[PDB]
Amino acid sequence: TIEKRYDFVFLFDVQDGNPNGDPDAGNLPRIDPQTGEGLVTDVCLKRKVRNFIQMTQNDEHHDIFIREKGILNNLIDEAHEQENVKGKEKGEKTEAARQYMCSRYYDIRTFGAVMTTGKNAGQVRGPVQLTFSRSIDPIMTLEHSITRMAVTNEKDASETGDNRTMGRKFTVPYGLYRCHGFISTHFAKQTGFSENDLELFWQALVNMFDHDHSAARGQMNARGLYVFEHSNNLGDAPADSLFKRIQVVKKDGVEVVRSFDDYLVSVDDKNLEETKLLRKLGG
Amino acid sequence: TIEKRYDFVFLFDVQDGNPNGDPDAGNLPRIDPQTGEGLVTDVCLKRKVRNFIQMTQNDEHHDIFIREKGILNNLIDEAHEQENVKGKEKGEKTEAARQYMCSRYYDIRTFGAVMTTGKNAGQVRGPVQLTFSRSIDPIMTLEHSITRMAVTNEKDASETGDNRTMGRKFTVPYGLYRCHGFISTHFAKQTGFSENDLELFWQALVNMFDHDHSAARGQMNARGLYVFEHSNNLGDAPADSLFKRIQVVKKDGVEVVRSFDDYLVSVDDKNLEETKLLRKLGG
Amino acid sequence: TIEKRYDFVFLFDVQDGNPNGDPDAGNLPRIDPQTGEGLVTDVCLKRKVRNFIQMTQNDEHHDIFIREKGILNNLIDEAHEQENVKGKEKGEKTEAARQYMCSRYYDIRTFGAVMTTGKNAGQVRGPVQLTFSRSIDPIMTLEHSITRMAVTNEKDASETGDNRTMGRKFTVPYGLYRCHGFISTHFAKQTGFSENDLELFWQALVNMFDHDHSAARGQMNARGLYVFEHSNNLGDAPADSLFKRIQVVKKDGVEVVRSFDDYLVSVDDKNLEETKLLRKLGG
Amino acid sequence: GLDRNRQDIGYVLGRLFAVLEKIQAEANPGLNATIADRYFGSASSTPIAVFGTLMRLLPHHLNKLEFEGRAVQLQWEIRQILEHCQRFPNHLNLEQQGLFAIGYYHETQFLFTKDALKNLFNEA
Amino acid sequence: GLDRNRQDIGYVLGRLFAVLEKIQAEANPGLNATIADRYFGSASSTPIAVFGTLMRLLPHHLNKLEFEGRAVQLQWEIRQILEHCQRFPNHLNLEQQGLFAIGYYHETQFLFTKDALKNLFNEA
Amino acid sequence: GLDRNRQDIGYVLGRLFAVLEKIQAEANPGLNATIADRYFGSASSTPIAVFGTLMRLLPHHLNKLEFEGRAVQLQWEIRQILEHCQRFPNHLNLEQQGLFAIGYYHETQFLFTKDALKNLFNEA
Repeated sequence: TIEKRYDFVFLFDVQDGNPNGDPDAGNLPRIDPQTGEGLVTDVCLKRKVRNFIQMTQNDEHHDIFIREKGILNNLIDEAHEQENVKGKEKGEKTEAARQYMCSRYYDIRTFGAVMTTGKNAGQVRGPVQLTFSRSIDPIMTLEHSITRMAVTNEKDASETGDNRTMGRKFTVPYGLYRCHGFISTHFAKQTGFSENDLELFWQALVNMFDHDHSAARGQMNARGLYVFEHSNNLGDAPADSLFKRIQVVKKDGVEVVRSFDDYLVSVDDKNLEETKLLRKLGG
Repeated sequence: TIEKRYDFVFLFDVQDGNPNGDPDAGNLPRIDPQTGEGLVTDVCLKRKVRNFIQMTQNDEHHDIFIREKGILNNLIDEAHEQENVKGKEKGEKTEAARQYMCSRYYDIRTFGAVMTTGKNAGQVRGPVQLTFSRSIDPIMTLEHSITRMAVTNEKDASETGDNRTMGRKFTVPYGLYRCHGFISTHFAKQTGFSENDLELFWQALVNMFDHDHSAARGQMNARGLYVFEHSNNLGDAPADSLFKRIQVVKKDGVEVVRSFDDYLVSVDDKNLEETKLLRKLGG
Repeated sequence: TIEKRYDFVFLFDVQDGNPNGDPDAGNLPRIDPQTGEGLVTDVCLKRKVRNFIQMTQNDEHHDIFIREKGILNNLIDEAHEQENVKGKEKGEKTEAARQYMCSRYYDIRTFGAVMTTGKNAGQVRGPVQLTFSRSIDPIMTLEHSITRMAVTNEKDASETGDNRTMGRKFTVPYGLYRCHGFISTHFAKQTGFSENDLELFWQALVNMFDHDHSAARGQMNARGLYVFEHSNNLGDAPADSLFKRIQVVKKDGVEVVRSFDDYLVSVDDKNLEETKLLRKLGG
Repeated sequence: GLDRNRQDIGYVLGRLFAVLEKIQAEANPGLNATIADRYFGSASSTPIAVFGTLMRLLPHHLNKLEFEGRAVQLQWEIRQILEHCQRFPNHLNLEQQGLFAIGYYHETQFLFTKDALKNLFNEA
Repeated sequence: GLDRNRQDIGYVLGRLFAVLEKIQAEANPGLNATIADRYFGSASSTPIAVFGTLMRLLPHHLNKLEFEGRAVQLQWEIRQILEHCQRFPNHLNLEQQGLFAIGYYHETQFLFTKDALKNLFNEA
Repeated sequence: GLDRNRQDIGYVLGRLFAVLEKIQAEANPGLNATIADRYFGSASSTPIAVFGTLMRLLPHHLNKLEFEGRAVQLQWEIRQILEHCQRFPNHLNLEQQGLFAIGYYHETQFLFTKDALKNLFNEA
């Protein structure tokens, strides 16, 4: 199990596409109404992690719990016919289920999970957690309209001017986004999260987006990944006195931002080096 | 089935006419409201290559699946009459349907699609994806008004003169447009994208335009096409560290660009030879 | 139908008068704002060719679509009643209407039209297309004002002392204009373009300006038209190389251009004619 | 009812948007498409983005309107309404965002009335 | 709401465009078509191209106008406007795009006022 | 407002033309004819003939001016305006015709000042 404790900051941008769209507000990007800033819900980025693993590992001891189309209760029940068929007599039978699940599915071993639907198999908080991530400076969504040559059905058999209904697509000209991530240790000891999993996880973060290109998203990237490393199971210094040392600022010259050259990144390493560590990953 | 993932940069210039269509709400070339730059929606470029296929091969295993008068529901339904999909089941129905559809077309095999309208068939994601393109330097629209020799109809405007209504023809004096594209092998397995198909794609881009003209479009032509290929199924370097290798700059002593001569192209291959191949196509 | 892909470069000059009248501002020559060059709208060229054909041939299968005063819907309904002899399914009815049209009017086989405005008849595409033509060198406008012998109407303006109908007849001391045109075989099959029709087109160009004189218009003359003939149905070379084989240079000695002698035409065909057929049709 | 000169930004912007929508409606009679879903979401916070862009293309709709009286009347009306404003704000407070909607709906109610705009124009 | 000196290029250009439209309209009555409709979007996008031609066109309308007092007052207003601006810009920004329409509408409202313009001439 | 030394042909030549206009207008109170519009389009098109002719026109209007101090102030200012120029270009592109009109209208307001030109001559 990991014998340290990690806190890290993450910096990623978007070029010309909807990062994740309101399931209700049509499909337009998620923005903060009062301040007009962008939002990227965590589950989205986490799901990208899971997809990356699905493509890369494809064996046992790295299978993934959530799939494109599957029945959850089936996965629970299948675990219920392992060796411990009833030997734990409902007292830790659920606990044995937790141990087996966390033994197989890397998803559950890393992020939290809930398996109490049918024959309840437990709960795990999850050694790794991530925050919402939002835009440094306001963004403006450019609605579009596009057209399809041929009609889906025959119900609108006739073709007129109002026919060939357009339908739309949304984009964002530019942005930038800050992510804050925490790694627990004491929670890690429970589900056997191991150092090797952590190494895989960093490689997952740095190379996440190249392996995920759809029609809507368009180009995205990874601008920075900085990791602060504690020196004790006990929290050496609080969070903010860490995070404020990595300050990103709009440059003065431009009023409207369009590309990463505009922004400026500043890393502050005054005296944290005495116990804490800072490692650079993004660049 | 294709193995090595690819990335490529595309450069095409519109000479004297509406390069992309009117936004369907306010009829002009597509324009950035703020920067003054110009955009062409990717979908247009995709449809151009679809047309070129429809006029080039004309064979089974190369049908196009969206034609000017096709109706999608009947095309989906007829696929439900193949022998394989005769006796199957809920999941099996859909899976066999996808297999057959990908078997016969090329549009589907290369770009994704949605096949859930009537008797369902599913979705595909498409190994090949393209982004929006953007103009290097701001474009300065021109609007033109022209007359019609005779009345459109023996309508209320059956009067002798047509001087009351003329109609307009927008245009653009010149520009360049830059586009990015990705080829991902991880999906080729799910659809059967094959090497011959990729060769068709490369041959298609360079000759997409000459075999397609119209009054409104006016002259267009393609200048640049550079392809990087990776050595292994995992990206050797992230995208941007590559894309910065290919840069175009407005000439030093020119205030307004009026031809391809004005711009200047430059290529970077100082170290790129690690495990990556730079094939030069456009010129 | 057609046999080989065809391309052509076209030149023509004006000694005095208004080549095209911009209805934006008075009747000034359509001029490029920034560079001070004069655009000659293509639709003018096409109208001139239609007028010539209407003048000479005057036979069935060569009727001209857009006459002086013709109301279009009468023609389309006339065709539909003609093919109410068919009186059959809507798709078939529309296609038969297309066929009867293409059979009848030289314009339609030569260039498309949106007939579908009334009783639908479809969208032809046309296998011959021409681009806008722009002055090789900056134009020179010399406004003029003149006097009326008599007042237009018996109104308050019927005072002898004050005359205000100064009139405006702009002109150009000299110039030239360049155009590019494409003939794509494939589209013919939808419309059945024939060899003879193409031949009459070739004839109509080199002999056009003689049959179109007007007071406001003044003298014009075509200098040189060149035709590139493609070796096989697919283009052996990109259009750009072929077009830029032909060059026009202002004479070094002159600083102001007033005559054809002030310009020099350079034609080069050492090797790019290896499969192309260059015919120096005129000039 | 509708305040003539409530003068708080949201209300006047809402009236403006409603008038533009009605213009779009009569300009293209054979249509059901509404700029509503197009730009309420934009209008609430950052009108500075959307209002000017729409204004770019109002004249085309206005000219495509067949009848001269409606066009000139609506022209005078929007001239009246735009008098109150002086500058497109970039951000709005919550109450402003709501009052924008209230103004939109009051303006729509007033416009759809049978002859009120006719009377006001005839006064002009 | 007609500021006299806003100094924003958009506002002053909108004033200028309103002046141009009103001059042309008063010049000849029998014309429904408006130069404003044909030029508005291109002008607000970029003023150089449209404005050069408009300047060339102005003298014809100015002289052929029947009544002298209107001519002199219109020229005077042109003078009262042009001193803020210096040179036609190559391109516009978004807030400038909006402020252009604002200035145009404000000046139209001022012009429709019956005598105020004559007054402002009188104090000159 | 204006600039003494914007240093481009259109601005300065329009200043020149307006100067000439006011000289001839003031020298003849009984001068109803609007010579301005008579040559304005001409100069905007091309000056190479019109300004040369106006130069020989000048001395008559100069002498028949009633007040001589006005005249001497005029040739003074003429000296400063013409010193910036260095040649006549016959052809005239559009943008500097725009600057021509700009300079005209700008320096007209300078002309309309009650006592500024006298002052400018006073420090001379």
